[PDB]
Amino acid sequence: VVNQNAQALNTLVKQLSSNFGAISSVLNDILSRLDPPEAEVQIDRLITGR
Amino acid sequence: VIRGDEVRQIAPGQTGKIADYNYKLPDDFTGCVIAWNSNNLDSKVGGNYN
Repeated sequence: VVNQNAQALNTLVKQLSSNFGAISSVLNDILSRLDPPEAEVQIDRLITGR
Repeated sequence: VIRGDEVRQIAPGQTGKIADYNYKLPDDFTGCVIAWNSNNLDSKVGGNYN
């Protein structure tokens, strides 16, 4: 029980590094590199994945 | 009144000098944009500086 809870929590934490089809998995890079009127196409898909 | 190549940059989210510093539309604009050629009536033979 202890190991199965800990592994599930660790896997939940690890999912934050996934890309989900964006150009990068770092939110600050997304908001700084690209333009505001077209950066939302990455933010929404990242939000859906998380 | 706008120079000819600069008509295409009036759209929301688009960048350009008239867009940057004169008149840019909001990102959620709901309306219609209309333009037509006025060389025959606005341009002057020696140049119009008004």
